[PDB]
Amino acid sequence: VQLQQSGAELVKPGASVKLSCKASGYTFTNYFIYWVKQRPGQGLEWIGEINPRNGDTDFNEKFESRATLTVDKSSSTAYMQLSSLTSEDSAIYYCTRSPYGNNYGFTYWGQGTLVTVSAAKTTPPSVYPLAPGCGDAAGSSVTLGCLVKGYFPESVTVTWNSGSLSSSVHTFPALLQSGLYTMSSSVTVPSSTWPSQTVTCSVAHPASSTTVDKKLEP
Amino acid sequence: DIQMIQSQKFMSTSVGDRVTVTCKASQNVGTNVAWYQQKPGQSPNALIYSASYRYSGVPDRFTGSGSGTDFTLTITNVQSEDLADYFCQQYNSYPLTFGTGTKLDLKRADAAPTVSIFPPSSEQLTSGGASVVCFLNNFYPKDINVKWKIDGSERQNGVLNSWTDQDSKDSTYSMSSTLTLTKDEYERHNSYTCEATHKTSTSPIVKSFNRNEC
Amino acid sequence: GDLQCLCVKTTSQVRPRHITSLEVIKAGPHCPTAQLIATLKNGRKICLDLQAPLYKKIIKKLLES
Amino acid sequence: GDLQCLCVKTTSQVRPRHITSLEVIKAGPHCPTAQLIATLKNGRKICLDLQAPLYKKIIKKLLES
Repeated sequence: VQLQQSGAELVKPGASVKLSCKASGYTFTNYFIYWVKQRPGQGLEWIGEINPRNGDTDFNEKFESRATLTVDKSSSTAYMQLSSLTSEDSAIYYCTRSPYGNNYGFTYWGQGTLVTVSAAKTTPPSVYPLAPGCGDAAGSSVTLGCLVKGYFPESVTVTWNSGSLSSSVHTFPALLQSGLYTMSSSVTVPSSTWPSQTVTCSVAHPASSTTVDKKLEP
Repeated sequence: DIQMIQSQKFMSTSVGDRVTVTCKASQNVGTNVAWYQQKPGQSPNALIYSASYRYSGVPDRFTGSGSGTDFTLTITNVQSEDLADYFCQQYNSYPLTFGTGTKLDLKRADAAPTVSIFPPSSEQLTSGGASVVCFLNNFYPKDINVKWKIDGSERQNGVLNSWTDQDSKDSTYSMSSTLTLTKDEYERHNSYTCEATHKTSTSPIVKSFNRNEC
Repeated sequence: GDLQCLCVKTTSQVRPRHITSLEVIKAGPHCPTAQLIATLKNGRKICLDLQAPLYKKIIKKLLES
Repeated sequence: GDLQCLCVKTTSQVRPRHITSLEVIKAGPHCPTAQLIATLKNGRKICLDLQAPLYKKIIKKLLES
């Protein structure tokens, strides 16, 4: 990957958060770097640009104070702190690129980093197995879920058997429950052979760093 | 700050339709326009620049139009893969401005929500609570209502649901009916049934499990 | 994806009767965008703008001596 | 202060037969590295190394005409 990015996290209002961005090739020193946050509800907003060679910038006037860019020629690195948060700073940030230096659209982007503002009570993720059994289970395609609720902060990904059947994948959005979050996921699988093969849902929560994978059987 | 007025924000079309993403400029930018493609839950991919000139490795289907204050993005043939989001751009004056976005939905074979019953977790009796879920998937449209049936009655203490963004291969949503009940009231009742009233079937499709045996 | 684009930024000052070649390198696997490199009278390669009717006009000044 | 280098990757492995033309560009203001591009017989451009003595290997084979 050419434009990697930092981890996703939340912080308290009126604070400071430092980001990171790396690149690969001479396509750093010459090209102008750009930062943008995705609401994603309202839309996209521009923060500013920054020359890698010199250091001269040109931020947006509405969000100038809530911005600080320092480009280091260490290893093609680009950082951004935030001068005092509010509550509208809840947006996922990107480290974009452009092909003709500072013009002609935005080619490369990157994975991104999700940032929110609340500072509620932190809670590790709660994982619970959801299988049939005892009922009927008989059919052509018996689908199963894995509940991942009661967690804090955000950033969660669950994968079934590393990707046994990627067709028709399910990803149920997080619900704000008791200052925490409530998430769930499932996938479709043929009932051709079920009582034989082992299925484990791999749960990731890099915001608090916890991993729980449980075995599924009727 | 200039802003780019996008008249349409929520659209929907069939397999192979001509779509026109309406995007008009507040002040003059002069051809310095760009269109993008935001994949559901993914970074916006570079689509086309200057409402004419296409990037490297972009299909023939995409076509830009108009100049100055008026711009238009058109698309000839659409596939299951082309389902996503599309944004608008201008690059002539700093600060540079974006827009709002215009989503789309592909029209195809309509589905009925294949619901499955799920008994509460075995760990729920060692933590303090209850988790009864009826996972429903592959259905149309996104508008549905959740109902319950316990011992003939119903509860709505904490039924929190969430809809998925339709898959890029079937174009159908999915909902999960999460419950947050206590331990004592749960154990007392026996029969548990979840009702789902929709246009696909006159009577709500349920799936029930008995507290006995299980 | 080894090789990359051969341009950085556009040029303001444009001398219609001081240029020789105009390499119009279209978008490719290397550079994600098209290119308009011109060679000057003294042999100095520069990049130009696409959008504006630059070339539409520059061609004449090249073709008519 | 425009005009970026054409090469980003050095590379050394290549067919001494299937090739057309080769050029070496001096370390200019716009491009600081020693450029060494060669146009492929199929219609592509590739780069090379300085201290890798395989560039000479091909040159000779072309003068055999």
